[PDB]
This record gives sequence, C-alpha cells and structure tokens, in this order.
Amino acid sequence: SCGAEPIHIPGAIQEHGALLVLSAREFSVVQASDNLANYIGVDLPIGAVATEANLPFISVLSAWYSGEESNFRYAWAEKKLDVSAHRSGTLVILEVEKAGVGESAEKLMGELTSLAKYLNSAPSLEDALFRTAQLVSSISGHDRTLIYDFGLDWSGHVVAEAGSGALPSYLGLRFPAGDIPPQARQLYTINRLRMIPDVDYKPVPIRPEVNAETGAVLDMSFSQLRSVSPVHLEYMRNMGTAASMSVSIVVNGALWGLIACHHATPHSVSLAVREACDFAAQLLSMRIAMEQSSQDASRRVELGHIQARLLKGMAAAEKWVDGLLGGEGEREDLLKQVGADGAALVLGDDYELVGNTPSREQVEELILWLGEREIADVFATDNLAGNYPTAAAYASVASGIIAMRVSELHGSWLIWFRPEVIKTVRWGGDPHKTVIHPRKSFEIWKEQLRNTSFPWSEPELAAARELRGAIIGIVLRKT
Amino acid sequence: SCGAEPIHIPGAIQEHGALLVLSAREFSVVQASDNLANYIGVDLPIGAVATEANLPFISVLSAWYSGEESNFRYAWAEKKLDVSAHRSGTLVILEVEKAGVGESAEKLMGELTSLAKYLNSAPSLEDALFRTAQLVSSISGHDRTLIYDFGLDWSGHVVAEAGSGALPSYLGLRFPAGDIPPQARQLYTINRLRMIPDVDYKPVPIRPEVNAETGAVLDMSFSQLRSVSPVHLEYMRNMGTAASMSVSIVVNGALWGLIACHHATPHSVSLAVREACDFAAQLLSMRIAMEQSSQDASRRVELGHIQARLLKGMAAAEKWVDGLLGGEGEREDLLKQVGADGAALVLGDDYELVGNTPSREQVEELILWLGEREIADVFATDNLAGNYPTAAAYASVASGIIAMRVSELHGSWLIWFRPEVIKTVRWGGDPHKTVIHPRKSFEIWKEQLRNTSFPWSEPELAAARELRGAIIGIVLRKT
Ligand SMILES: CCC1=C(C)C2=CC3=N/C(=C\c4[nH]c(/C=C5\NC(=O)C(C)=C5CC)c(C)c4CCC(=O)O)C(CCC(=O)O)=C3CCN2C1=O
Ligand SMILES: CCC1=C(C)C2=CC3=N/C(=C\c4[nH]c(/C=C5\NC(=O)C(C)=C5CC)c(C)c4CCC(=O)O)C(CCC(=O)O)=C3CCN2C1=O
Ligand SMILES: [Ca+2]
Ligand SMILES: [Ca+2]
Repeated sequence: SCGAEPIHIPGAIQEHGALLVLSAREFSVVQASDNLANYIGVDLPIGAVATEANLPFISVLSAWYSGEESNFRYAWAEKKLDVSAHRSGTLVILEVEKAGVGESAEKLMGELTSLAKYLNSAPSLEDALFRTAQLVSSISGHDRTLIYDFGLDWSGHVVAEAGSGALPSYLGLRFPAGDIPPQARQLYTINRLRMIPDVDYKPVPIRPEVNAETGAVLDMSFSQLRSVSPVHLEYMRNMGTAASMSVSIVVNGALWGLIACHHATPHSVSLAVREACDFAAQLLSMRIAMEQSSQDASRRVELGHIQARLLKGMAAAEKWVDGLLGGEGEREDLLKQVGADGAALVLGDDYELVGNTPSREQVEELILWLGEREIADVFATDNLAGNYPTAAAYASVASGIIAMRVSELHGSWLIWFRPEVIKTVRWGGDPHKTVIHPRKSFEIWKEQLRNTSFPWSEPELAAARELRGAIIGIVLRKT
Repeated sequence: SCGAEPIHIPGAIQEHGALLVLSAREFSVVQASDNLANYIGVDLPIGAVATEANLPFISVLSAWYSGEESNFRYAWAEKKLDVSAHRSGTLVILEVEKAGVGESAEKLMGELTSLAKYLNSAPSLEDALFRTAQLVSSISGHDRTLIYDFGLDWSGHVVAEAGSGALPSYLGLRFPAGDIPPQARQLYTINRLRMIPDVDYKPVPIRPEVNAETGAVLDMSFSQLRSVSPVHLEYMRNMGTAASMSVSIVVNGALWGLIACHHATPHSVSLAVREACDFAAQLLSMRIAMEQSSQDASRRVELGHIQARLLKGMAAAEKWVDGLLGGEGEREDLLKQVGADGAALVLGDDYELVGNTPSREQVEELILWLGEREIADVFATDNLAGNYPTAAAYASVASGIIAMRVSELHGSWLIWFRPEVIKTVRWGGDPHKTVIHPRKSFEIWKEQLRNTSFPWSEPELAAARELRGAIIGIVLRKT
C-alpha cells in the first residue's frame, strides 16, 4: 500500500515559504501557493506576466533560464527573502523562503575545509562518518545528526551520531526498509536534500490544482517546500521530533545512506547551510567511493595471489586434485581463496574434507538437496537453514556456503563452509509489526542472529567463479 | 647542479609579509624576519616572550598549539593583517600578511560549488581541467591560469588554460623536467600551494641565521613567504611574468600536475582565495583518481574477457597454438589482448605471423637481439629504434613491441607489434639547451616523433604477463 502513494504531487507546500509556477515562453503565472501574497506582497493572479515591477529579479531570472546552471538563487534584500527556481520541462518553479539571520559564509566555508582536509587525509571510514556527522550537527544545530547506511535489503543502521543529548542516541540500530519506502528512496536518489522545519505545519495548497500549461498536477520532485506524506509526519510525532533535515549520500548513482538531522523543538536552516550540508554529503560520497574501490581492488589482488598459486599447483600435479589439497600449503590456500573455515571436494563418491566441514553424511544429504535446486555456476548463502532446515544441526561449522558443480550433472562438487556467527542485530523498535499506520514503540529491540555466517563478498564469489572456470576446463580435458 | 640546490632553507622571505619563529615551551622569540617591526609594529627582540600585549591573539594561538589542526589562522582586524602559523618540530612559525580588501566569502564559496557540481557530474576529464582552470582564473584574476600534467619522464604539457589574453597561450606544449627540478617537485608534493606576487622583490633575511633552539638554519618547507630560488626568478623574467601562484594537484600521494597562474604585472591573492584554489585543486584530485581507477578497471575487465576466451581456446584445442591462431576469432583476440596491430608466435623455427608483422627475417634478427639482452618475464618499448637502430627500417609496422620468452632459453617467443605513430610534440622553447642558467627563448618549438608507437598501458602489460603465465604452464605440461 505504502509503495503506491505518490509523494511527489501533493498539490501543496509547507508554511515556511511560497511557490510560484510560470511558463518558459513569456513568464506568465500558471500556478501559485495560496500564501504567495504574504511573501511576495503582490497579488499577480493566474494569467499575469512577471515584470521588473512585481519581481525585480526578473532580469537575472530570464538570464539564468537561457543558461545551463540547473538551479537559480537570488537574495531579495528589499524583502529579506531567499528566492530559488528550477526547470520542470517547459516550466520554472520559483520557491521563496525568509533569509537566515546573517550567518558567516566564512564559518560555513571553514567547517567545510576541516571535512575536505580530514576526507583527503584518507583515514578510517568510521572516523569520516563521525567527522561529517559532527560538522553537520555544528552548522545545522539540530538536537541529533545521525549518518544512516542502507543494507542490501534496504533496512539501514546508524553508523555515526552527534547530538546535544536532547534526543535519544540511536547509534548501532537497524530500522526496517518500510520506514523509507521505495518511491521515497528513489526521489532521494535524484533530489539529495529535504527539510521539515515544523511537523504540525498546515498544508498550503497550489491553485489551480491542474497546471493549465501542462494539463497535469504540478510535479514537485525538485520542490524543496513540497508538503511531505502525512504517514511520515505521524512517524516523526511517535518519535518526538518537531523538525528534521536529511541529505542523501549517493555513491555511484545509488543511494548509499542519509545524513539525517532531528530537533525536539521546531528548527529551520538557511539556504546556504543546506547548500554546505549537501557539499559535506558529496565530499564524503567521494571518499566512500574510493574507500570501497580501493578495498575491493586490495582484496581482488590478494585473492588473485592465491588463485595464481592454486592454478599453478593443479597444472603442475599429475592427479591435479593435490594441487588443491596435496599438503598444508595447498589446503590452506583452497580455504583462503574464498575466506572459508572448511571445504568439501566431492568427485562422485570420492569425498575430500579440508579444515572444518560437516560430516561426510551431512554433505551427501546437502549435495542431493542442491541437485534438486537449479544451481548454474555457483550458489552462495550466509544462512543455509533459511532454505535447508536440516542444516540447523551443523550451523556451528556451516551456516554459510559457496557451492559449485564441476562435472556436467555427474555429481562433482567443490563446496566451501563458514561457521555460525552469533550476532545481536539491536533493532530500533519491533520491525515485523504492521499497524499500514507506523509504530508508536521505538523501544530498543533485540533478536539473536542464529545459524547465520559472516557474509560473502563480491571478490570472494568472483574468485570462486574463476576457480570453477579453471577446474571445469581441466575436468573436461581429463574426461 | 640544479638538483643539489637547497630551496627550503634560503634564510630569507619575500617583501609581502613578516615571519616570527618562537619555541613551543614558553613562546619565546628565537628568530624573526628583519621587516617584522614594520607589520607587528613592535620590536620584541630575540629572547623576548610573546604576551597578550605584543600579540593579542596569543590566547587563541596557545589553544591551537595544543590541538590537532595542523595550521593556525587569525584575522588581526586591529592592524588589518592575516596571521597564520604552522608547527616545525618544537617550533611555531608565524607568517603575517596584509588582509585582502573585503572579498565575498559567499562568492568564493559559490564558484567552489560550480566545480563541486561539475566534478561529481563525472563529465570528460578535459572539461573538468578547463572547468577548474577557469574558476581559478576567476577567483585569482591572474592574466594566465594553465593546468600542467606531468608525464613519466617529469616533462609536462599544458592540458587546460584560461587568461584575459595579456600573456601568450601555451596550451598543448611540452616543457622539460629541468624546469621544475626534483627537490622542487618533492617540496610541492608536501606543500601544495606557492605564490610569488612580485618577481623583483628584495629578499628579507631571518636573524639570527642559526635558530638558537634547534642549532640549524630554519627549515622553511611549509613557509608560504619563503624566498624562492633566484634561478627560477630569472626564468620568470625571461617569460615576462611579474607574478605567479601555483597549486599542486596531488593524486594518490604523487604530484599529478600544477594549477599554475601568471600575471604580466605584479599580483597578490588573499589568504582565503589561496585556500579555495587548494580546495579546487583537491576537488579535481578526487575526480582524477576516480576517472583513472574507473578507466583502468573498465580496461582490465575488457581485456579479461579476451584472455578468458583465449585461455579456454588453448585448453580446448589439441595442438593448443590454434587456440591463439586457429581462425579469425582466435587471431583477432590474440591482437586485441594487448591492443596490437600484429604478433609473431615463434617456436624454434616454427614461425607464425598474425595481422601486420615485420618480415620473417626481421623477426629472426630481432629474437637473436632480444636473446643478447637479459629479458626476464617481458620486455616492452614504444620506440624500438632507441636500442635497436636496425628496427628503423620497419618502424611503419613495428615501432612498439611487447616480447615474451615462453620456453626456458629454448628460442620460444610471443611478440606483439605496434606501428609508427607520426606525432609532433610541439615543445615550449628548445628543451635540450643547457645554459645551468635558464633559457631566454620560449619561442614555440617542433620535433617530429619518428619511429615511435602509441604507448603500452599497465593493463595491457598485465594482460600479456598473465598470458605468459597461461602458456609457460602448458608448454612445461606438453614438454
Ligand atoms: C535512521 C532513522 C531514520 C529513519 C528510519 C528515518 C525515516 C525517514 N522516513 C522518511 C520519509 C518517509 N517515510 C515515509 C513512509 C513511512 N515511513 C514509515 O516509517 C512508514 C511506516 C511509512 C509508510 C509505510 C514516507 C512516505 C516518507 C517520504 C516523506 C516525503 O514524502 O517527503 C524520511 C525522510 C524525511 C526526513 O528527512 O525527515 C526519513 C528520514 C528520517 N529517518 C531517520 O533518521
Ligand atoms: C607549465 C609551465 C610552467 C613551468 C615550466 C613552470 C615552471 C616552474 N618552475 C618552478 C619552480 C622552480 N624552478 C626552479 C629551477 C629551474 N627552473 C628552470 O626553468 C630552470 C632551468 C631551473 C634550474 C635548473 C626552481 C629551483 C624552482 C623552485 C622555486 C622555489 O624555490 O620555490 C615553478 C614553481 C614556482 C611558481 O609557482 O612560480 C614553476 C611553476 C610555473 N611554471 C609553469 O607554469
Ligand atoms: Ca551499505
Ligand atoms: Ca600525467
């Protein structure tokens, strides 16, 4: 139900600014927020053309519209206002907000240099997360400023935090995917900054509802005043947050996480600070990408060393199998190739168990089980019990596996094993709950992670797939 | 001779600031530039302790000294001065410069957002070089602002340029290594920013010459006022530049290039702008690193596809050689593995020539030549004539080679070929000249690049070394 709600066309804004829609062609007013008259101090009804009279910035706007710069910004000093417009197809969407009480742009610039210094310093990622979380908590002045890292299921967990102490510390906690639904995650991938200064605000409509130029409702994906999904506002109430301001951390065109800010009282944030909070969220995004690409390479090369040794060992050996387990050197490498505590090489009824494997009978029952599934190339799981309950009786030694068929449906198998790792995912409220209205309970929750191994990396899987290739070629050669 | 000159201990500064050295222990004056009295408006002789009287910022300095932040900055409003200190072992090195006539820090911040936008946009590297070159030429206001990219010999060439037109456009030109000597390149790796506002400045000494605390001359590696090598000042004269300001572009702890600024008249630049010019030079440094790591990976994976096909073809084939050249598919792949126009597989007197190779006799004479050299693993050159003059008579088809011995000193060879590429390295003055005093002539120069191929990439060499590994293993297996 949640996934289906269109959050980008509320036909309404928040109370803390005004909105004016006008046509590229002649800058004629097509739509407007009802409160516009309050900020602009001018009526200009639907059909009216904007002139140097009503809008003294009309000259610099017309200029910006012909240019490439994707967003407009003007300080209406005359009226103490921060103007800002963007392009939506053939439309120009003007947003007006009260300017922030003179902040040092040098101070902003400053703390945006300590990050830029600490970032290119190339220290621990955890440090960088906190050393960004902090500067944002500094320049914003919210009661709580957490960095939030999405996992692959689209749950996330808090990996850094700053805050006065006026709001509870959520550090180290999982929240479920449904808390930031798909259409929300997507919107935040392309619009990297959002603010809700008062949660109890009264939604200001846009009239007409239907833009006369396009013929549809106004698309508000890039409207920074856009009125937020009511269902989220209840969430914020249940959490005891009057204000919030989140920034998207996008790494390689995918949403990595959020810099999320919250306040116990209502809280606003100047156009400038918002623009420095995105800068910090970008600066970090660069670091993260490099940290991730450098970690992968440095693993890929590491595993590469092992595979080059095993590849040479199998070629050099007569029976070849003793290239994989001919001595302590070969056996330890087979296990290090994928970062596994044990492995089983099965050639019909010719079983070989290296390191710490389940019993010969448990592997037999497992290979028949696999055969029943449609396993092409490799099959990898860090929780075997999920699909194979029987495995729950050797989770201690084999909670995760990487399994590969070697012979064309002739019961040949190389299977790696990884023990149970007892984790306590300390959740943030009960995740499974479905009220769907959001949950009132945010009381710290705890479930034990039973019969689940430390997870397989993409390099590990890639190293395994290459070894399959290495073997198949020789097993087809010797057959 | 040039390499030997110590540029980091001139015992002197430039005219446009003052310098004060004082001891960590008690902040007692140990050294001082003779002009200090002019800026500070106080004597404080050698032995004097700094107090809230002579230095009203003494309180915030003492604070900074205990902290981690590696540099100090204070606006002496009282005296219209920009103070800045750094740590040298047990010393604190204060530099004082006149503040810049009130510049918008929001304007600076601005053009440092258009770069940050255009950078994470991930467009063409050439665009990013110009779209940084420009913003620097903007915020500095020098007559010429070139980006300079070091090659592997430590020559460089101009790859972007902005400038009013008051100074000649050097775009696309090589300058020789000796123009930025080794100790200079090294210093600029660890101190990423330098300025010379007037070239004809009168060097202000530091007394005493010998710091009484350390017992040596003052080390001025991180002094932004440090007096520059006279031999460089003559260079600037011969070039017709009264001012300059260069920023180091450091990619992965190595000096990638310089953002260089020059002025026909004397030109100064505010402490702030300098700090934004480094930010731009950093922002870019991040882009470059990613561009380079993403290009490499995307080549490594590409070549990886070919090697996986050839590896499979040799394994699948009986005589195996026809895995490398059994048909158009195998032959084209052998040549695409290294990005070569031709190759020669030589197994004793069993010659095989693919694509566009020299004559069977020219390869014979080349293999004997190689045998005379000490070639372990592979030998790669993009100019064969350099070492093998005879090759100059088949440069059209083989100006560059990658050659690998396959059989243990048993005349087995896989050699790839790359044709001559007629390039005109348009130099910037005569490079070979040695006056060593610098050259007066900066008249655009031209030498033809004869008998030299498009250069081998590290991925290409890496793909070749892996194929050697693939073959040796089978040639030792079949032998
Ligand atoms: C690390 C913990 C954490 C969480 C879990 C969290 C949640 C969060 N939800 C946000 C947005 C939305 N949630 C929802 C919906 C739900 N949230 C829920 O918890 C539930 C049950 C729903 C509906 C199924 C929607 C529609 C939206 C889009 C609002 C808009 O239209 O702008 C948003 C973005 C809006 C904001 O910045 O406050 C957040 C960010 C704040 N935040 C956190 O700091
Ligand atoms: C793209 C073209 C280009 C070049 C080739 C160039 C040269 C350049 N030389 C610089 C510095 C030095 N050259 C030299 C020495 C030489 N330069 C020469 O041309 C020659 C012949 C020498 C001595 C052998 C030295 C010692 C230094 C260190 C100065 C210091 O002590 O701070 C420096 C750094 C000083 C500066 O920023 O002006 C540069 C940068 C400026 N610049 C350019 O824009
Ligand atoms: Ca993640
Ligand atoms: Ca280069």
